[PDB]
Amino acid sequence: FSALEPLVDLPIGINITRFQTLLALHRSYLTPGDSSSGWTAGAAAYYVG
Amino acid sequence: ELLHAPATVCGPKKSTNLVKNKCVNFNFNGLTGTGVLTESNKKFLPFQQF
Repeated sequence: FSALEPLVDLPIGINITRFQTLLALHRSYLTPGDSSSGWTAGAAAYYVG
Repeated sequence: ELLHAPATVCGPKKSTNLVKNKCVNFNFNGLTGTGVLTESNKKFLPFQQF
């Protein structure tokens, strides 16, 4: 069991009906380092409810 | 200009001197009440306010 605590409150007035997540891509000299095959997604899992 | 967003500019609030151990009318952050203030041992969580 885990209890979640408030962090921040925003006063923005926008309306939201959709959203998306942003991921980090690793580029290095061990890979081609391009947008075709040099990217690596690493290890990560996120669950949506 | 006022919009659907909540108002965020107004006259600054004034903090009067605290009075202890006497039945006094009080207004803490918009919470109004009539009672006697005393020092309390119980500890709140940081985000909790009352």
